[PDB]
Amino acid sequence: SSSRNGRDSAAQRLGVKRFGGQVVKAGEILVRQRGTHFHPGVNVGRGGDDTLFALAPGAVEFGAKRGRKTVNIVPVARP
Amino acid sequence: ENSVAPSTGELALEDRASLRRVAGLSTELADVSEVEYRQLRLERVVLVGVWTEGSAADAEASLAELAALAETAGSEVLEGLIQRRDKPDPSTYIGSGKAAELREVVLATGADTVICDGELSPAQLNALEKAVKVKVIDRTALILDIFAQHATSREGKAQVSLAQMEYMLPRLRGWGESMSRQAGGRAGGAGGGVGTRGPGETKIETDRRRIRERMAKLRREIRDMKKIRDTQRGSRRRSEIPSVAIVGYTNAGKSSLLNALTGAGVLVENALFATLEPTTRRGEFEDGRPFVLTDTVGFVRHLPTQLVEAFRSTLEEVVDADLLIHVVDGSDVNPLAQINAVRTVINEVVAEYDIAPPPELLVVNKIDAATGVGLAQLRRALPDAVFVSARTGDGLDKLRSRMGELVESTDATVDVTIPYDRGDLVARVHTDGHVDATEHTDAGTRIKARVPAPLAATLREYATFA
RNA sequence: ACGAGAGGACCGGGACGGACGAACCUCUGGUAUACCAGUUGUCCCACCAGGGGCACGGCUGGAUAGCCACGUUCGGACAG
RNA sequence: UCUGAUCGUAUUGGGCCUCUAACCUCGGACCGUAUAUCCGGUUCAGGGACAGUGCCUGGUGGGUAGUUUAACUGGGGCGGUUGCCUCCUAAAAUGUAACGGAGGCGCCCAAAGGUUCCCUCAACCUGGACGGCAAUCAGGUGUUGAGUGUAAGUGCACAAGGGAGCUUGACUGCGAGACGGACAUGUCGAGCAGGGACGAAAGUCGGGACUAGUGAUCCGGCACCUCUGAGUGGAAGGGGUGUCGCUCAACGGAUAAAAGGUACCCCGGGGAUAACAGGCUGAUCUUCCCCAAGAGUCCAUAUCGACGGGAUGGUUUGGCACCUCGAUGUCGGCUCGUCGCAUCCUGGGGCUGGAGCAGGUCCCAAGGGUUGGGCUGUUCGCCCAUUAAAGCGGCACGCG
RNA sequence: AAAACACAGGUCCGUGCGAAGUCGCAAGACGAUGUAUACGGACUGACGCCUGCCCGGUAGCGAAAUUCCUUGUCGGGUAAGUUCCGACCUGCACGAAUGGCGUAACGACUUCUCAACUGUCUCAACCAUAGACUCGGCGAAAUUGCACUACGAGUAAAGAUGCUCGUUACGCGCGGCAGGACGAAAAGACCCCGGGACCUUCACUACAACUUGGUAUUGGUGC
RNA sequence: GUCAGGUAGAGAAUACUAAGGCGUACGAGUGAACUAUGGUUAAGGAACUCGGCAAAAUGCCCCCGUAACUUCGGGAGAAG
RNA sequence: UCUACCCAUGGCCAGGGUGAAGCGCGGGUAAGACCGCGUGGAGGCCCGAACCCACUUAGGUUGAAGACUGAGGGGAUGAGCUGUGGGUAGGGGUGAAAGGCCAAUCAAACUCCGUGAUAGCUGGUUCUCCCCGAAAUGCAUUUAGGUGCAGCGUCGCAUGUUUCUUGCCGGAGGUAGAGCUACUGGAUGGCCGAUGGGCCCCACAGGGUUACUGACGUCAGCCAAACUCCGAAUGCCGGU
Ligand SMILES: Nc1nc2c(ncn2[C@@H]2O[C@H](COP(=O)(O)OP(=O)(O)CP(=O)(O)O)[C@@H](O)[C@H]2O)c(=O)[nH]1
Repeated sequence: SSSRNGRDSAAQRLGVKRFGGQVVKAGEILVRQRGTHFHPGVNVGRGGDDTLFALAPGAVEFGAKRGRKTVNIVPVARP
Repeated sequence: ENSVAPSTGELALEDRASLRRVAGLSTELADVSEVEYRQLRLERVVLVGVWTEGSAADAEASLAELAALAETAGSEVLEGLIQRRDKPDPSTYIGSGKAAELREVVLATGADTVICDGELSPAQLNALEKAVKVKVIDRTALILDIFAQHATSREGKAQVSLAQMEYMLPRLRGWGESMSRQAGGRAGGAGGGVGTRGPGETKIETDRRRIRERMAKLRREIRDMKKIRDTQRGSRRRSEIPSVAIVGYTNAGKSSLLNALTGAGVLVENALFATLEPTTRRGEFEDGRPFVLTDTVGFVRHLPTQLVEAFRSTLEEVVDADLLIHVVDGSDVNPLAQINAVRTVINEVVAEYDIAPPPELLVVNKIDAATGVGLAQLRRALPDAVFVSARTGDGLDKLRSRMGELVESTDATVDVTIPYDRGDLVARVHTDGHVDATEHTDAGTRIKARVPAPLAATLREYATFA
């Protein structure tokens, strides 16, 4: 009389790391995710493990294209 | 072991008096005829007919009885092979290599229910369980399962629970743990002791402490219910009204005979052990003598000794009794075996209660559905047994007449010339009494009624002499 | 009463109880370590006789008082 | 000195058999020695190139010894588990426990990796010998369904899915920037060498749709190196680079190397943790209602009451682990009690299912009483003889 | 204090003699100033019984004394009778071709039934003595956080003299009882955890206890 | 380890005594319960109790007389 | 010097009883085994003191006594008990064997030394005040009542506030709620209308006939934690 369960993997700490409006550096990880829940938008690349990272410096923005959520980087005006 | 204790004479022992295959009677024919919800039963069954202390017909009838029990409890039965031996095995129940052969048979059938008729000991139960890896059919457990599923009243449920616990207590180790594990919800295994749905999750509590506690509680309760039934039957016992008990084998009308002789509507089902509580009802003999006709619980060939409390009501009705209408059906395999089983239980009751054997009116029914093979001495081998067949109304008048003739009257015949200035003394004669040949003369009549005892003392008013 | 019997009362009125308790010692009975008696062994009182010490009061048969129960007497109530 | 036999001299290390001289004899005699079963010497006799004890060497080796024999755990044991991945629990960031609910694993793929290009049916009809739940098939729409190396979020007729070519992104070797997550782990922009695809057309695309498919360090290998080289003209004797060796699966891996018993036990602690009792709870247990279905010869409720439902009590078994482990003595019996009422007499109601009676069933109102034996560890019970009755419980299952 | 050990008898094994086996590193010793009718070790534990077609075959026997027996059934024994005694019992059984059954005698062994006996008991009463008690003398002890230390129902680390609200109770003794002070005593023996010890072993690793090579040691021939 | 009076007695048991040696080191009192050690006990007689625990009982000499079973020795002092 | 065993040399065992072979025979008997009467006095023999022991019970149980006393009890010619003198010594001895005994201690005696052994475990750790002031969590752990690191407490740097509160602004969620014909698992009805069993017309063409097992579909209706066509409030991440 025992339980066949009891196993579980480590939480992978996925999700959005830089939310809308956050100024990021090039190569900064924006979304840790499984698959393309968010798709690489403008100045945003998609990593091998589906990690969306900024390709250029700027502010994180979330948009919608063809009904798919995308993460874009809007260039920030130089001061 | 070529010559060691010469029992293993020919490989499998008893060349033809051992397990064989001739297709037998193949038991009932219960197959998939209504394609709906396969979640119905417990697969197919095979006949293995043991001739021990009996003949081929006896073994076939006994195992058909077992298969009918199984089909009432669930399961399916549509095959027959053969197995015989004149030595109930102490270790196993089917035999030395017959156990492995039965394991192969159950594997080939694809079922966990074939045959293990006869009450077993814990040794036999657990040894056979180890041998075949699955329970098949225990007769005592199966009768108890039928009673558990058919129990309605608190009294019946308590009696059946006590019976199941009495059966479980000696054999709680191997078979006990096996059926504790079992959760399929079948005969015995999660069968329960209640009825519909029932307490299968716990069954007979499969635990020494719980079983003993529950047995003590149910024994106290059954004493209470015996007192309650004593109070309930006190009215009849004090009225001294003629009590007629319908005894007999399971099925074979009985309940139908009650519903026919009276206007009752007691449960009448083709399944076995449909009636678990005796039920009494009014009855009027042809001569007008009122009586109480009581349907009882149905007996079987070897009633498990654990159902003593379940059948105590029926046995008490038999003990009181005044006619013992013995109901049997000619549409069975050798109904004389049914007659003999019921007669032996009746004789056991008579010996236990030390009372004169009350009349026994033998009645046969289902004659309309009988084969009619016997002319007058095979189908009616009995000299003075009544034939009724409740379903199609016939012979019931003869049954009633035999009832009235056999039941001795407690009244006394009188010739009282009640005047016409009394009125009440003659109206009550009509009311409590059996008037016949009353004179129409307005002057002193001569009513030849069979008045009861208290009225028989009011004769000196107008008794005259003749 | 039932008013068929079998069987058989309520309510009232008497007698005798069982258990328990209290008191008491007339009876009965127990005990009895300064009572009386018989008696064994031994040693003494010089000796005999008669006694004593010791042996469970040596033992044994009784045994008033006291204390007791197995004994005696009384009680549980009657009324509001 | 070979294509290179062939015999002979000494040496030579084994095996059989031998005699004596090493060595051995607790076999005899003699002597030291008067004393002497010691000891030694001499001699004879017998082992007599025979056996022996050191050094080396395999093997057996609880005879002895030193030790090990994990943890989690609703006490411990037993069982189960231990690392990684996925989901839910998880309370819309992340993270989140339980011996919570489910599964996977720990591989596989040289064409299932890269690139370039292209696609296209889930189900009715007509049918399509055979060939219906299916063929090779043909049409329509099913509108993005459908299905799709291995469980969630994704990917679709914008295809991460399905086919094809290349010839080997099978993209490898040197890799600013940033980052996400203690070490460990994980993401990629981008620059350079060399290539692969696509080329016209662009100049574009860093193992697998993505998260598991693993094991630190130590110690050892194996290939390469412009390193070292214990004085060196110098070499041999270690390092660097990339790679290999652990079901170290108790998966952060105490040893390269380890199972038990203890009631013969001991010590250090613990009420951090079990057995008794207490405490909470009340599943179980115990005592108590209904639209009453049904039984009770006529009739739900005189007696009962199924299927369901609601509680009491704290006398059972439990659950918990809150006092007590620098000690709270157990079952039974005895003795002595004391209390509750959930009544075994005294008062009533109903049934009069007593039409009635003697009796009895049921439900409402503690002062007293509530026996003695046998068999019982007997907590329980059964039995014998009574009784008006032989009550049930609480009091640390009252009371050592 | 026993049913355990031992024992007389038995069987097996070892030992050919400074034997074997033991105490010792060895010498040496016991064994034994014994020599297979003797010593040592092992295991049984007087004494009696325990073979069936061939012990040429299925092959270890199938009888009996064999009581797990729960064997129920029945009785005997009690009024109720445990231990136990009988027949019927129990089927391949089942456990002993030598480890099972008997066995007179014996036993502070375990269990039971009798006769006798009794204060064990119904059911207790009385007497004496030593204490206890009183006086005089001497004069401790464990224990002790305290103190002019009640009861109830509560509350509280869930069982209160110390807290709450009430109830009761004049102060101080003496002789008694033993319900509580979770009374004293022993840093719980149980249980768990950590450590230890000793014991076992086909746990690990060692070591004590024997073979191989060559040292001691080595000459030829018949070979 | 040695000696071992007398009377009973088989006796070195036991009782009482000779010789000899002691009254041994808290006493005096006191009919409390209760405890201990002794004693007695009506009528029962194991009903007690786990259990006849304890107590009670038998007990010696001489005549008789002694069972089942037995290893022929015993049992046996059977028992009575 | 206790105790276990053994060795040497001494001692003790009151009293009473029973009656083990050879002589003569009645014998048995050819003769023998052997019965009986006498004699003899054996025995791990019997009863029972001393003596040794220690079965029962009561007492003792801060005792008279660190094992005893009273009353009974066992052996008491023997494997007896004892005095004296010896021997065996610790992983050893001795053990008719109980882990028994080896100086009131034994599953490895005692003394001293190593030594102030070690103990993640108990316990104790002594004056004051001022300021601040926790933790009982995470990860790992031969780890779980220990410890390492982190989290959380305590001066000097930067800071003027990066912290925090509020407002507003941008943001991703899939929880609460529901909704399910939006998926994955369900629910009373009738429906063109699936096997249609069943009447059959009597086709084996082909077809109504469906009292009943009831396909897809459809109609308002309902649930879910591992359902989601949706989807807050808060919380969180940034900016202001
Ligand atoms: N053809 C026929 N059938 C009958 C006759 N009597 C009874 N039956 C049928 O047999 C079945 C037996 O059931 P029942 O009448 O209850 O018999 P029973 O004895 O009460 C069954 P139990 O004893 O276990 O309660 C019924 O279903 C009934 O229809 C008869 O005379 N003829």
